[PDB]
Amino acid sequence: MFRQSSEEEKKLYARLYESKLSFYDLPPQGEITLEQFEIWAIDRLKILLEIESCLSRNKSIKEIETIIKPQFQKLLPFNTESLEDRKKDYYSHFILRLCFCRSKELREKFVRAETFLFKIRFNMLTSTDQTKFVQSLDLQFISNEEKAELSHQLYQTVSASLQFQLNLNEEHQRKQYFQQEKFIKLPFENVIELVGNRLVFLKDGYAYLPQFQQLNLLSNEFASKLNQELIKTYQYLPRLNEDDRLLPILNHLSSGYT
Amino acid sequence: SSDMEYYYKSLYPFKHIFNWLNHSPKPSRDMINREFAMAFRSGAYKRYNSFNSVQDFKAQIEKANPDRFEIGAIYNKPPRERDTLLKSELKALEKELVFDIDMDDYDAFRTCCSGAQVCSKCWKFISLAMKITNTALREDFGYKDFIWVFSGRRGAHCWVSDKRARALTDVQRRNVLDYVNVIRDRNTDKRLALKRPYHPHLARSLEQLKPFFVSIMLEEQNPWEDDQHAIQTLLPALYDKQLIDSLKKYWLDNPRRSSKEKWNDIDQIATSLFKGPKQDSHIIKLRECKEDLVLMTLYPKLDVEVTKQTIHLLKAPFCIHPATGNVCVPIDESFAPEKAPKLIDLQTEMEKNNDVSLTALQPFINQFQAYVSSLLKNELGSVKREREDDD
Repeated sequence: MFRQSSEEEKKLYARLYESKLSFYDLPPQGEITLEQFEIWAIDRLKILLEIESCLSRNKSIKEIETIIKPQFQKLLPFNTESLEDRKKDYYSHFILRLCFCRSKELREKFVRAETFLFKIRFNMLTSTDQTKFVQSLDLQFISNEEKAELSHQLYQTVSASLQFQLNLNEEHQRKQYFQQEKFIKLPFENVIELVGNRLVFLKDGYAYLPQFQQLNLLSNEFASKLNQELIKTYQYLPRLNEDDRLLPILNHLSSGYT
Repeated sequence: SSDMEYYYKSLYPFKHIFNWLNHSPKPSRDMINREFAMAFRSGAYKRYNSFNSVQDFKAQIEKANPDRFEIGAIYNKPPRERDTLLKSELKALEKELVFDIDMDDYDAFRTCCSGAQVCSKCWKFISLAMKITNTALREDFGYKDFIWVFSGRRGAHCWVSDKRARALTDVQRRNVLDYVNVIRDRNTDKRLALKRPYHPHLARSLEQLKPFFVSIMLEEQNPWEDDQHAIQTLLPALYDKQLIDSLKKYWLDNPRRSSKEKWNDIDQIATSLFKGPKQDSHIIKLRECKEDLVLMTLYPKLDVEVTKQTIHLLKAPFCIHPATGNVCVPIDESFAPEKAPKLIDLQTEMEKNNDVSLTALQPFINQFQAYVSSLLKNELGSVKREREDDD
């Protein structure tokens, strides 16, 4: 049969937003303006302020999504090819690190708001984008034999969840989906919130988690790594103090949360 | 006060308790930084005691001579040096995952005794609760290093000392408690909130408790022989209003039918009422209500305050109960409170023999020694496995 046969910064951000979401993993490079610094930080701050306001009002995920999604196109665009939007998102997050690393209360509030925004944006993805984003983060499925041996217990665990979360009222549909569903084994301490609600099957200190659940692990890893980075960002705040022109902006940004 | 001094100087097993709490024959932070609290006959209560060694532990408890002392969390720094620290600088690192069961929580269905009084007839509640809890700890969580302890008058305390169990955070402890807490509302005027089909924990617990429902609830205790108590506790667990009204009317016309008779009357009247194509669904719902009643009556009942915080303090093993005089001995599922030793009896036996091994306390000390030996062996094995994994 017949057969034939700075740029680096732009490539870096194209790589970082190929998945459409990021753990905000790497040091930015090059330059932006100070007006851009202030405005981008304030835009992300406004979105996170509304997220914290809705959570203090005890609104659900669907209501918060209805409230926040129109604001991305104005303040912080998502699901976009634009280099400007991608840099805006990345730099705004990194600025609010320096604003909110200063104290435990600020770190907790920033981690909570940013993790909830991470959850919202993850919900906006297609399943293919979610799979690719999870795989890019380098994030144990059980064998078919182990699934067969534990099939009764796993099906008893997930059958109600399949009906209520995936709307599979028919038992026939639930059985077919369960036949097609994969499960993850890990220590029970890692998914303890699902353990307290009895949403996972426990055996010998290991929790058995279906594939259609487990986003709390992703968001918890995001929150934990963000907290560790904020603790690190706190430790080298004395290097931030070499430029006086940034401190009034950060004080202004933090004043809205105090 | 003199009896307690004699007890600490002659009878208390300080060495085995030190090995349990220290997790090592030689001293470590698990004892140096562990908080202990002492309660006194004057009404005083002193927190933030900690001990450098078994000799220091024994000497300080003997010198203070409290009515009892309580065990707390392992800290980052010695609690006895709290005067050198700000309150925010002394922080917890570990504590044994502890569960507390009280007999008084079963007075909704107990009849032979009420309140803090106990007897072997009602302790089958605690025995079944211990059995279900042990099944959960071994099969679900994979724990092995745990032991049950009699509270002295009315309850049982399980002290889980597995390294993964000791390291649980407050959030993790609360979620574990929620996992094992099934009857989350003690009020009797509703059916349980449990979803269907059962989680495997609930199904296994129900199958373990089914053989004992008749003999204990319907026959031994027999709480529903009183018609008003049945109307207030048994009927609200049922799913249908017409069934409840029919049973209420029938029992008011035919009073003082026993719990077994009422349990059969439910089936008979439901069969009489729910004829037709929907009969199978009504039978299934009735069976669901009876299964939920078994769980409502016999499942473990727990004090959340003991488990929901790492820093909590609880009465230590082998303490003396101030009112009853019983020793807070280790126990197993075959225990009853009548088998516990007492301080006065142990003093008499020591006066007669002058040897702890010839007293009634020595089988319980043997149980605790075997538990400590197994705990230390598993700790050393865990350290070896961790070192091999690091290598």
